[PDB]
Amino acid sequence: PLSSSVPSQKTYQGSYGFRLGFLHSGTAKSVTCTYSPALNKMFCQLAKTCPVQLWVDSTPPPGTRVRAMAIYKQSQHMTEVVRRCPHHERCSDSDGLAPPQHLIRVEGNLRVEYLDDRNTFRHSVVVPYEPPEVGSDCTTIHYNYMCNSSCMGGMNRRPILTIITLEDSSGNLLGRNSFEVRVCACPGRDRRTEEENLRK
Amino acid sequence: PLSSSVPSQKTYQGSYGFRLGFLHSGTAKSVTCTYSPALNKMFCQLAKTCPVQLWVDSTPPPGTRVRAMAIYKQSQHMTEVVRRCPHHERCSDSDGLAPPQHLIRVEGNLRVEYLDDRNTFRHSVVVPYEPPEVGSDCTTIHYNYMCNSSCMGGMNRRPILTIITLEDSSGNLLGRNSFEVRVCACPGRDRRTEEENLRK
Amino acid sequence: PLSSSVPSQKTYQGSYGFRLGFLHSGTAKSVTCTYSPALNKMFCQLAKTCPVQLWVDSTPPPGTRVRAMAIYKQSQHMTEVVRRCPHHERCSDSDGLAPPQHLIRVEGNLRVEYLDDRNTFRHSVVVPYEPPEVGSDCTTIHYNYMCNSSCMGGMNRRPILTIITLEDSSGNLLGRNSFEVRVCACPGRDRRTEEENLRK
Amino acid sequence: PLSSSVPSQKTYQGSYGFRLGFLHSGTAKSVTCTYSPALNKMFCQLAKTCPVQLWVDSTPPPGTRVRAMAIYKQSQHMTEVVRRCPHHERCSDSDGLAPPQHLIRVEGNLRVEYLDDRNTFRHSVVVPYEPPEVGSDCTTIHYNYMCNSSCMGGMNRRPILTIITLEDSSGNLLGRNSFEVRVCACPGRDRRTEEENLRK
Amino acid sequence: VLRDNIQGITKPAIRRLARRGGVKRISGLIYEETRGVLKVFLENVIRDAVTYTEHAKRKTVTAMDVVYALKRQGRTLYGFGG
Amino acid sequence: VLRDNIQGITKPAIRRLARRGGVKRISGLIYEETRGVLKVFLENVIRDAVTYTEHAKRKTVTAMDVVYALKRQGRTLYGFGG
Amino acid sequence: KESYSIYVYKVLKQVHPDTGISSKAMGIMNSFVNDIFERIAGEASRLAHYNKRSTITSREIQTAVRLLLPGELAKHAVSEGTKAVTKYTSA
Amino acid sequence: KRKRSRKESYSIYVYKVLKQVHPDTGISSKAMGIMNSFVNDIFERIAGEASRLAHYNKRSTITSREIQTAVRLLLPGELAKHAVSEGTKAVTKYTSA
Amino acid sequence: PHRYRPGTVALREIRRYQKSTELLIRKLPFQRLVREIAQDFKTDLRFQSSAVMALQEACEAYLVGLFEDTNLCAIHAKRVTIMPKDIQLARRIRGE
Amino acid sequence: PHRYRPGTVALREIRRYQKSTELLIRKLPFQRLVREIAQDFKTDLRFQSSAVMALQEACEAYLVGLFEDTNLCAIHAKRVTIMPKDIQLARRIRGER
Amino acid sequence: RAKAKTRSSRAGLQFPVGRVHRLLRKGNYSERVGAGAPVYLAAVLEYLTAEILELAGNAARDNKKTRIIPRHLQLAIRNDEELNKLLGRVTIAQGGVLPNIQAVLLPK
Amino acid sequence: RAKAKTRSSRAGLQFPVGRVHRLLRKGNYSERVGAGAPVYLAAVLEYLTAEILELAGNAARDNKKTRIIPRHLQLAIRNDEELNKLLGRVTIAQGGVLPNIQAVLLPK
DNA sequence: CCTGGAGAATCCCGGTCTGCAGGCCGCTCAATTGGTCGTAGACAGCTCTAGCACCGCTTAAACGCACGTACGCGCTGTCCCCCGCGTTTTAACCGCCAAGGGGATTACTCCCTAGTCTCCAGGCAAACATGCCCGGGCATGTC
DNA sequence: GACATGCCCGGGCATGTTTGCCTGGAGACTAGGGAGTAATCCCCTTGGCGGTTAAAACGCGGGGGACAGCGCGTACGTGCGTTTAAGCGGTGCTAGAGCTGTCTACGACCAATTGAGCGGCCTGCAGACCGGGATTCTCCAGG
Repeated sequence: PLSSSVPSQKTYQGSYGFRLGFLHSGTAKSVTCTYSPALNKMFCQLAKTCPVQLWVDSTPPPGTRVRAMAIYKQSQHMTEVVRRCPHHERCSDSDGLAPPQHLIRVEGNLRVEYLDDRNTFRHSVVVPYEPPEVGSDCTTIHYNYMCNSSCMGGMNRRPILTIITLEDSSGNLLGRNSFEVRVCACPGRDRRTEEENLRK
Repeated sequence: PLSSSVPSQKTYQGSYGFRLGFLHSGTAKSVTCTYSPALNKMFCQLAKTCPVQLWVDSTPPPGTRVRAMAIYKQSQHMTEVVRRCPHHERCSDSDGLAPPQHLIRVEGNLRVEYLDDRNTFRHSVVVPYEPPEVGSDCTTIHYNYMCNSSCMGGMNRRPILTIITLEDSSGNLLGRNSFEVRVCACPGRDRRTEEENLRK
Repeated sequence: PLSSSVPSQKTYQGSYGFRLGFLHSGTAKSVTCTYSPALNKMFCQLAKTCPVQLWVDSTPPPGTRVRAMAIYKQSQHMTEVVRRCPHHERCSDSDGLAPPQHLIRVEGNLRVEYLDDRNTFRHSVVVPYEPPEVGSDCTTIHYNYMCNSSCMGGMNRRPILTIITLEDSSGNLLGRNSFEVRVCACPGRDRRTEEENLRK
Repeated sequence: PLSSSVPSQKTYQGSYGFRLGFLHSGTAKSVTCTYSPALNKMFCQLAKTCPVQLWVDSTPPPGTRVRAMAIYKQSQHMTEVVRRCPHHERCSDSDGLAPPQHLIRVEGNLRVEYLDDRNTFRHSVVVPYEPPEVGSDCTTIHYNYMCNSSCMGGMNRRPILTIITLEDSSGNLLGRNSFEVRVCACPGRDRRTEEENLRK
Repeated sequence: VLRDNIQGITKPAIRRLARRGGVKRISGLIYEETRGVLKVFLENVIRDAVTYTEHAKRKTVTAMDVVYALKRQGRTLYGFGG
Repeated sequence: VLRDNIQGITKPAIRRLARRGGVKRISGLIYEETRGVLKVFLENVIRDAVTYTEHAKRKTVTAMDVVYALKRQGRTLYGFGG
Repeated sequence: KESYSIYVYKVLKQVHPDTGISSKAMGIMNSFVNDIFERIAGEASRLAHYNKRSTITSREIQTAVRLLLPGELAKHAVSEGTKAVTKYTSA
Repeated sequence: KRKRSRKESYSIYVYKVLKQVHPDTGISSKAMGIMNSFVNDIFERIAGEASRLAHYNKRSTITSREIQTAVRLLLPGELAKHAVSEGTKAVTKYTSA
Repeated sequence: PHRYRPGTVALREIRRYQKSTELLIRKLPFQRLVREIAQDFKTDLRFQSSAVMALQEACEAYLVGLFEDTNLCAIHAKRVTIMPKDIQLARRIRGE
Repeated sequence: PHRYRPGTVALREIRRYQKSTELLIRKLPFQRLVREIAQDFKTDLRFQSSAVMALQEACEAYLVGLFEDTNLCAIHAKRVTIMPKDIQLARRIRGER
Repeated sequence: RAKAKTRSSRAGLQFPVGRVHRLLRKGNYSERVGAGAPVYLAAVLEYLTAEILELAGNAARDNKKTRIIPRHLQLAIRNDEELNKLLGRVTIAQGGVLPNIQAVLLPK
Repeated sequence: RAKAKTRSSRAGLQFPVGRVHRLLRKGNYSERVGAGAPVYLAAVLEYLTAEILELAGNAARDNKKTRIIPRHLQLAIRNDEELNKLLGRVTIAQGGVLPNIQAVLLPK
């Protein structure tokens, strides 16, 4: 369907200097996830793990939460709610916590909440914030995309943007950041080929 | 869903020598339709024309009708009903004569009928029969397929067999013929490729 | 719309040696009608005269008629009634005798009969047969095409055949012939191009 | 038919400084849409996206609506109503929101309205207003033209002007802006062609 | 004002004319046939001569008018000018 | 290079020409006399036609050269120009 | 060269609308128009020379028509020629 | 009170040529009038034919060639030979003089 | 008595008139004939003395030339006397 | 057997040729005659295909008109057969030669 | 600068007056040509042209032919007494002759 | 200014070259006239004039006359078949006819 | 019937006389001739192309030649009537003369027409504008 | 890593309208041709009288036109056999036809001066008349 509004994507670090971070995976044929700094674009497979680090200059107060939402990068398609294609919406692959139609899913977190906004029809996943553990300067969250970028009817080869927002108890905005995503098959191949044209 | 049976695809010419024929189209990159005798397989585009000739040793009586039905060629998937994928089943491309979920259609013929069997759950389209001129040796019918063979969820890159059956005014079986089909974006390129693959 | 049947296009000169004849026009920029024997194809402008001679070894009986009906040369489009385009169907250019939707018109003949078949929805024009005047060897009929071959919605660049049938009073077939037609803006320029391509 | 008056095209920014804007697309031969600042003219295809920005110095009050209307640029054709040709008026391509005979449409927006004036016979589409983002400086609307400039019977190779007017809840004129449009098959090629001619 | 002047071409006059032509013996029916031929000749020449006189708007037929009238009929006349 | 082509005007050719003129009975000496008259006529026309060709400095005789040759002899010809 | 084939055809359609002309029959008419033209233009030239005058008026052509055409055809031709000039000067 | 207008005739040259063939022979005015009509006649024929030669060939000037060809078309064979000879000498001498 | 045979004097006149040049038709009877024919085309016309002489010289030359052909036609028919039909033939052969 | 009496067949020929319009002299032999006469005045002379036809139609029209007058002269003498005298007389009366 | 009118239509004639004005003024027919001279001659040529075509058409209907041919022009010129004088010495291609047979030659 | 010299004197002719030049320019024969045109024509007219006068003088001597009259011009023209053909359609005033009597008419 | 001599009429020659035409001389005006200048029609070279010339084979309509018969032309005789030649009588033409004035011609002045030059509109052909179709290369999922 | 599959850009055709060039007509001015008037006066019309040739008239009689008859030869008609003109090709290239450059040519004007035309006289040729005679034509005896 179509939404009545378009979420916000304005980068906002906030008073706590919020910024994202990613790992340094390789580019082999048998790789599940890998991030490209030059492109700010993540390359991962369908339903696999996607570690995303949360860097902050100071520790937000307790009760802070982290939300993740996807929208179409192109403006004309923003009003369309980014959901799983009709095929991957019918198949039986729900983990018991994520609805069958949500694209993004957070694994390894029992306190996760999937929201289907009644006023905007948007899909989002929210998890409480936790300060970094001993020996790390950033908190890590694991996401999961349940549809390839080329899924007809869902994304339909249209690149998307994963909007990460740091929010408080009342849902206010403490910080926001986004990055392009490309859920595909064989991601190391693409990141290698993509970076070959980068140097050219 | 799965059907409770598998339609019989055994060729049956009947008392009228019912057979099929095709044209001699080339293999241009994007030729609308083209048939390969070496493979007994049709290559056409989605929602485009699909000429099919009808050969008979004697003119059947009036009221004779021709029905068409689709099944999977692979025995592992014959029990699955050939339907449009969940995506192309939701889009708005009905010509007014054909239901949304049916895969096969007939263009140019006003006296067409579409059936959804209540027991076997199979789909089908029926059209009356017409004899050719005294100088010609076959009558041509033009169909339309509303999904690519690679439609995930629907055919899912699984070859299908279009079973044509000659029937009387009451629906009794007079004849039956079949042929493989591939709904793709580049019919000629694919036919030439598969034919070359037959040598290779 | 669509028709319920397809007319016949089988050549047949009959007992009276029915044959067609055309003038020997040139190929200049100012030519309005010109026939190409090498192609059995006529080149003419919209609404201009198109003489068609009728040659017979012997004089048919009285009451014989001559019918002219156009059909798409391609089989998949035969069932579609060859009519004017939605634009030239709404414009006010009727001569009082020909309906607004008919493609072919016969000028200078009060006994003309335009038939919009109720059972087949086909368009056709019929005129009685008359032997050649004193000093002539053939009878000449003046036709008029009211749409270019490139009229969108109507013919849409699809070739057409002009079926000329000699029939008696009861409509029985006495003779039949046909020849392709191309209604364009520059008959001379187009015949040169097509013919020159035939010389190559 | 012919209208009784000619809508005004004079640019009027108003109290809110209403001004339009466009993107910076390339000139690929078959680019779906592209704008030429030197010509103040848009080049797009039939039924494709057409972004249009909305610049304002201050946020208008709530209830403000944006209307779009088309007229011919040539003075000897302004009195004619810009409608779809008889061909594209019959084809079944209605998106459920727009009537069949309307040239302009809006995609992505759910609260769109189409008007057929009773006194002037002019067509138009209306949508509410929305303010930009915090960091943004304009709001973008996406229109859709449903006929090529060469559609015989409709525009018939004649240029047109799309007048955008900012109106209140009742329809009073708050602002007005316009820009020439060209619906063709090769927008990029055509823009380059016209711009190259503008060099002279 | 004047009538029956064609008879003025007396019989001996027609004899002398035929003598120059080598005629040795003439029949009585020649005199009536000759007067008919002579009249047709004068009518054609006089009609054309008067035409040139009317064109010039003169009232007296001069020699040049007769010379021109005779010339165009395939018979040129020397001596009287032209 | 050319000789005795005058004999090409066979006797039947002279008959048909005389037949169209109303002749019913012809004598034997008419053929030899006709050829003599034909040559003189054809010869005079050719000499005039060639004379025009020489003045035009051409090496080929055109239809107009024959028309002018005939015309001046009181033989206005229609059909081949004028 | 310029030919009268276009006008000789129109004149016939005003007399016999249902009849045609052959290629040779048309050539004969062209020679006829040129012939009659030279005679009238030739005689009219001598009339102006005989009277010691330079300009060729409608009178030189009128008189040339009488000298050339027989009595019957001359009067009909003079009637048409008089109306053509009487209308032209009057319109 | 003019007495007479000015005329022209070849009576002076016809009288001169006569005394070149017969120095002791006269000529009457009647015979003289015949000669004047002869000179004017032959002149109209040559000038008339030479005019058409330049017209057919699309020339606008009358040269000695048009007159030479006109003489061959008008005069018989014998008289044409001598006429062309005399004309050739006049133009030949006039060009040298 | 003394007299000649028919044909003698008639032949002697041929030698006499063929040798002379004067006119053979009376003058005054010819003038009234010209005016009787001229008045049919236009009345009140006048003639110069030379104009009438030009007509006589033309008429005699025409008739004389016509009798020469007429005489040949009579000789062709094995006759000596000229008949009206002899004149008609000579004229017709000459397109008159 | 059967044989049309003399004169009957000639009458049917007079009507046929007077009604027809085609040429009566064989085209090729006439074309050689035209060139056999022209060579005496100038060699290497070429003729257009239309120029030869223009000569033939003029010659046939002349001979036909000559035979018509030749026929009347034979009738004047109360003969039915034309003889050279009839041709010579007709050509003499018209001043041909 | 009013719109132009073809001088032929201005006189109700079908033959071109402009052409006749050029022909009469060339070919050395005179030093000067009057404005009314081409109009007069153009009408004369048109009349004579209509007479032959009119008579020729009737000759064509006699043979029941839907087209005029050279023969039809001959019969029209020789049957009409006046035309036989204006065109007495003219030779027409494929004109033929009239079916004239002397009475003395007929059988009896 | 030098002592002029008549053009007829340059060509050695008796007829006038200046007069012939005028008559050629006028009379509507052509638009232009060549310099050698009147000189050529003046020589032809002078030759034909000498042929008639020469034969005429001899005809005058035969009749014992020392003065040419129209009767002598006639006899001289007809005695030369070349001039008879050139003037085959000319009537000479007071010229008469030749004394020709058909042999069939003479007695015996 | 043919030839020769004589008579009669016509034609030709020679001498004398008279009147008009031809030929020459003188004077005056316009036309021919000289000698400049200017513009372009015609010669000249050049090229493309059409139409003519040459040759061949095949079909058969047309031309040759020979025989048989008859209508046709030619010569002859015999009427007979029409035209010629002659003398006589009557009529109109020729000639010379004179007068009247109508019409052609010339000279002078003035007004309208045609030629010359410049510019606009209609008909015919090529270039530009624009939609539709096919192929190549890359992007991306599958094995 | 190799293969399988779909979309975007570029290239090129297909199709309709705009722009450029040639021909005929319109508009305006200048110079000559034509028209009109006034006048002269040459030439045509008309009438008289007398002289006489020419035309009209009547008569006789011979020659030519005419019709009718008979002979036989040239011509037409028909048949079979031979010839070559028509037709329908193919092939080559000469010569017609058109274009573009350049020059010698004629038109045009003005100035100078001789040729040609008209008017005015005088002698020789031609014509006219009369007488002589040489030639031509016709009829009467002789053989």
